[PDB]
Amino acid sequence: VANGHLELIFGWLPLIGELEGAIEYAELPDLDFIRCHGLHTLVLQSTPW
Amino acid sequence: PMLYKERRETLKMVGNRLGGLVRVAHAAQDRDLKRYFKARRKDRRKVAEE
Repeated sequence: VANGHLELIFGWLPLIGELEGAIEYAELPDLDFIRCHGLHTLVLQSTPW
Repeated sequence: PMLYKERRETLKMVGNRLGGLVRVAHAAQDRDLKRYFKARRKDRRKVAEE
C-alpha cells in the first residue's frame, strides 16, 4: 500500500497542473464597455395665424 | 366707430397671443400627464417633482 498510494498520487499530480492552469485562466481580468443616451425637452410658446 | 379701429385692433387683435398661452398649457402640461396616472406608487415619489 505504501508504494501503491505513492504511485497513485504521483499519477494524480499532473492533473492538478492543468486544474491550477484553468483556475488561473478563470482570473484573467477582461471586460468590455457600456454606453447610453438620453434627451429631455420643453415647449417654449405658440401663437395662431 | 372708425376712430376706434386701430385702438380695438391693438387692444384685442394682438391680445390673441395671450389666448395662445392657455393653448400650449391645455395641450401639453395637462394632457401629456397621462403617464403619472399609470405608474406605481414607487414612481410618484419622482414624477410629481419632475
